[PDB]
Amino acid sequence: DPTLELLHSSCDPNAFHSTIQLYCFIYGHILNDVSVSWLMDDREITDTLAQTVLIKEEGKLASTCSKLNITEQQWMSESTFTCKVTSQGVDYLAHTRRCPDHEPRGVITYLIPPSPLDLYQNGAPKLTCLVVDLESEKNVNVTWNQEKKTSVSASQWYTKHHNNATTSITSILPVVAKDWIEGYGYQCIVDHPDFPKPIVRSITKTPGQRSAPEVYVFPPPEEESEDKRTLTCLIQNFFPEDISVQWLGDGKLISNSQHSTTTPLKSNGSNQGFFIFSRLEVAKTLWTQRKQFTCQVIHEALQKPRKLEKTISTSLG
Amino acid sequence: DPTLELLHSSCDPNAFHSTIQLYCFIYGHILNDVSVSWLMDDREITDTLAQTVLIKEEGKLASTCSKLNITEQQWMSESTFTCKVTSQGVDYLAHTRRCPDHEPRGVITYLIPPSPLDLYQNGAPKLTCLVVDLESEKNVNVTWNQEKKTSVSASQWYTKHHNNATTSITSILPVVAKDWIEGYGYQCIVDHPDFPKPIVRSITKTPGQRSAPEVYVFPPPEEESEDKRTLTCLIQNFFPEDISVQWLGDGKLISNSQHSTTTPLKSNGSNQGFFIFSRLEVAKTLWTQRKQFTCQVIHEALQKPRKLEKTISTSL
Amino acid sequence: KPKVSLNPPWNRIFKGENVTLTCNGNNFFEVSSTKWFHNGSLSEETNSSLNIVNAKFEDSGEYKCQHQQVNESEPVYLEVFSDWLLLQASAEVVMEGQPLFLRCHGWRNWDVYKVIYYKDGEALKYWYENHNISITNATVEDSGTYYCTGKVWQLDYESEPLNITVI
Ligand SMILES: *[C@@H]1O[C@H](CO)[C@@H](O[C@@H]2O[C@H](CO)[C@@H](O[C@@H]3O[C@H](CO[C@H]4O[C@H](CO)[C@@H](O)[C@H](O)[C@@H]4O)[C@@H](O)[C@H](O[C@H]4O[C@H](CO)[C@@H](O)[C@H](O)[C@@H]4O)[C@@H]3O)[C@H](O)[C@H]2NC(C)=O)[C@H](O)[C@H]1NC(C)=O
Ligand SMILES: *[C@@H]1O[C@H](CO)[C@@H](O[C@@H]2O[C@H](CO)[C@@H](O[C@@H]3O[C@H](CO[C@H]4O[C@H](CO)[C@@H](O)[C@H](O)[C@@H]4O)[C@@H](O)[C@H](O[C@H]4O[C@H](CO)[C@@H](O)[C@H](O)[C@@H]4O)[C@@H]3O)[C@H](O)[C@H]2NC(C)=O)[C@H](O)[C@H]1NC(C)=O
Ligand SMILES: *[C@@H]1O[C@H](CO)[C@@H](O[C@@H]2O[C@H](CO)[C@@H](O[C@@H]3O[C@H](CO)[C@@H](O)[C@H](O)[C@@H]3O)[C@H](O)[C@H]2NC(C)=O)[C@H](O)[C@H]1NC(C)=O
Ligand SMILES: *[C@@H]1O[C@H](CO)[C@@H](O)[C@H](O)[C@H]1NC(C)=O
Ligand SMILES: *[C@@H]1O[C@H](CO)[C@@H](O)[C@H](O)[C@H]1NC(C)=O
Ligand SMILES: *[C@@H]1O[C@H](CO)[C@@H](O)[C@H](O)[C@H]1NC(C)=O
Ligand SMILES: *[C@@H]1O[C@H](CO)[C@@H](O)[C@H](O)[C@H]1NC(C)=O
Ligand SMILES: *[C@@H]1O[C@H](CO)[C@@H](O)[C@H](O)[C@H]1NC(C)=O
Repeated sequence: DPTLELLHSSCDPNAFHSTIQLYCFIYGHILNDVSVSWLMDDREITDTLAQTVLIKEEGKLASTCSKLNITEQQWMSESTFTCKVTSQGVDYLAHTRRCPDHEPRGVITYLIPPSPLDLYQNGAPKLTCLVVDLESEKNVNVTWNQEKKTSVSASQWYTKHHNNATTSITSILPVVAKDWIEGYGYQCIVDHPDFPKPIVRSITKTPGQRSAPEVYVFPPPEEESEDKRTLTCLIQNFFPEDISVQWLGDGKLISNSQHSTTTPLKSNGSNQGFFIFSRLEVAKTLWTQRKQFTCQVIHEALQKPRKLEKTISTSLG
Repeated sequence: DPTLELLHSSCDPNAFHSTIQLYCFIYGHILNDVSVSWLMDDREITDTLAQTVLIKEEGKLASTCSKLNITEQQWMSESTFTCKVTSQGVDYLAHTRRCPDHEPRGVITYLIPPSPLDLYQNGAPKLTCLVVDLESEKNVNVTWNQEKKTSVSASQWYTKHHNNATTSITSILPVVAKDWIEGYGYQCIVDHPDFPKPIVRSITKTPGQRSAPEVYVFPPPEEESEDKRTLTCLIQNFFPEDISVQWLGDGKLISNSQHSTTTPLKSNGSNQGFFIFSRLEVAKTLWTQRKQFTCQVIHEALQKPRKLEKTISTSL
Repeated sequence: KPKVSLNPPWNRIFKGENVTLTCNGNNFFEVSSTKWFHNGSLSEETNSSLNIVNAKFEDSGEYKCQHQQVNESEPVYLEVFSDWLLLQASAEVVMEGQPLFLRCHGWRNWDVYKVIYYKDGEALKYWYENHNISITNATVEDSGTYYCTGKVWQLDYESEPLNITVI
């Protein structure tokens, strides 16, 4: 069971180099029984400059690298280069391609992850894919291939016009919180008549070790009779970026208008988590009326309820 | 020599492998004398996604494969992904990116106004004009139009060549504090031998009423594992956003690495001020030694000497 | 009277381009007899074709060509601009029904991407590759101001507004 690794060398911008080095590494193959084939769009290569040298020998095993030189013009022609190795009568093929290029003919793709508030709370989890800078919407289609899950949910896509004669298409697909927490991913694939190769964007959960955030509410610091009382709710050591902060002062949740949240910044040292501050400023008329003043934080690694509430009372001091 | 082959593996559109595995094949280094680091456009990569594994050893030749997991957005953002190897005190950096698509970026000018710290405390403000993405450093020069007021301010136009086939030119003008306090915008012009028009950028103090900032220091909340205290200094209702925040420990200035200041944001209040929560992380040892921490704020709306200090002790 | 024809269909040439002026006219002949006037001053050109190479700002103004004893031709105005985008048209004044060509042109014939055309403050067309606005049948509504915003060398720039008026 040999291991195949096909790689393409990096284009040096500083050095004046115009040849890309394709390396096909085969590990643990059969001694004296080897065969490496370079295919360009399912066609055998013609150039004989294929430098093949044994990397190393592991007794019954062997590791060998095949080296090929490719012109930049040929590589940019979207040629699907492939390395084929015949092991035990089975032809294993690996196709590289450069990197499915980039945004073609405009059309910028943004795959927005679900908001970290509708997963572990109310039921409305969805994933959205937005394509902007489109010349026209004719014969342009977006698919929502559900990786490793398939399911039965269907997506819905809608168009929108702007003041710069550009068309933006947004497609939303409902998802499942259990599927998201299990590690399943999705693939937004956009196909347009201009470029034959569709553009694919795959979204999964953010990698890393999840940690339980620490939430603390500070009492107002204003001395005597400042009209606009301020409450601070600090959240530290939370990973990944998915987290939401709200308030539930006296039943109904406080509107986002009288509340703000600072941008997340990476904490220096300590752990790998971030730190955020949420500030709630209210006139000195609700301070003598509101009593609950609870800051709630929703994170995907807190606990089974995925909720952490810190309550501050006005009957202090 | 540590010949760094920084190879980007196949991006695999068909498979669910969004993250690209940059392999930094390192050869020619010395055993147990090599340190590997990752940089994203001159910024250190701190996430622990590195999978540095020893492939093989042929004596002192240890084939090292450092695997960096980069998101598709990062790889396709035309970055400068740098594999840095430190050995025998010598650092070798290999820079990689995608093969060029679209047109190359043109020369772009950036203007940095003086910081309030050097404007109201040290009294040495400086205006910075930096042109980047420049092709050739020949027949390119920077002219500074003083506009209002006249003075002799001959300065430097120093050029630094980067490792991404680009060079930058930086010019710093030490200006007088009084002119900026009263308000006197200047202009920076960069001229290239073959350009349509020389690029001109103007700097002027932001108009608007100045409001005295309100500064409050919150004591550390409870005993959080007895490892970090995370002192908070909230500054609110100040305009403009140009402000200096510092932390002083027992009369000694604290480096900017320890304390993090959030970016200014437009508060929802009618004061049109900005709220910033400067967070200083201090361990148990620092806080338990009866150290008093002072949050210092420098802003133009404050009275003389444009400095406001709020000191918090541990015995309260 | 003869007609002054420019080899480039646009009278907004760059700084340093070549332009050929022809004093076209039927039943004239005598190519060796053709006087050229620049701001009313006679030039050194004698033939019916005048070539300008590496045009400067001083070459801007009114050009006139006279042949034999016929009356002087129209003083065609040629203006030289120096900016990132100087979108050109076939003519400042176009008769109704005549074709009209508008093209966003950048410095040294550099390729222009993300070309967006705006008429009197309202966007008209958007393209990723530079194209031509070709109005085969000019209408009254086409009158107004045209300007293009284009991304050249990954930098977005705005062109000089135009005065495209039809009769
Ligand atoms: C023609 O005009 C249209 C309409 O204005 C333009 O379309 C806009 O394009 C911009 C630029 O790509 C888009 O802005 C980007 O949107 C994404 C996120 O925005 C959504 O999500 C946030 C919440 O996360 C909402 O607040 C917001 O309303 C949107 O729903 C991101 O891709 C971008 O932000 C990310 O990248 C930037 C760096 O680029 C970082 O600074 C950010 O922190 C962040 O990481 C960015 O904000 C904008 O959404 C588009 N508008 C619409 C209505 O679709 C066309 O671009 C324009 N065409 C031309 C050719 O000029
Ligand atoms: C080849 O490599 C070089 C070297 O890395 C690159 O040059 C860098 O380019 C970046 C991107 O333009 C420059 O970063 C810009 O700097 C300015 C502000 O940064 C200074 O000030 C802040 C504090 O205000 C400091 O933290 C910082 O260290 C600097 O002192 C601004 O012009 C830019 O910020 C603005 O734009 C960004 C979006 O990019 C917004 O998020 C910001 O809010 C703001 O609006 C930006 O940060 C950097 O300075 C350059 N370095 C040098 C040494 O010149 C080349 O770009 C690269 N070439 C290619 C082709 O990739
Ligand atoms: C013939 O008459 C015409 C009348 O237009 C003259 O054209 C004018 O020439 C002057 C001098 O070159 C131009 O001024 C210049 O304009 C720009 C402004 O950005 C710049 O290059 C210089 O700073 C200068 O001010 C002027 O614009 C131009 N007029 C037009 C409408 O294009 C022409 O020079 C005359 N020829 C002779 C030989 O006298
Ligand atoms: C999707 O778009 C592509 C663009 O090439 C087109 O060939 C195909 O027929 C479209 N599919 C459907 C179902 O409309
Ligand atoms: C600045 O550069 C321009 C363009 O090359 C040149 O004409 C001018 O003389 C230069 N000025 C100096 C060197 O002072
Ligand atoms: C103009 O013609 C000259 C020769 O007379 C030639 O060298 C030059 O390249 C031409 N310029 C343009 C812009 O075509
Ligand atoms: C626009 O028209 C001009 C003049 O005929 C021509 O040279 C140019 O190629 C045209 N542009 C395009 C994009 O077809
Ligand atoms: C012509 O264009 C200019 C800007 O170049 C604009 O101010 C003016 O209103 C336009 N129309 C005229 C002069 O009729």
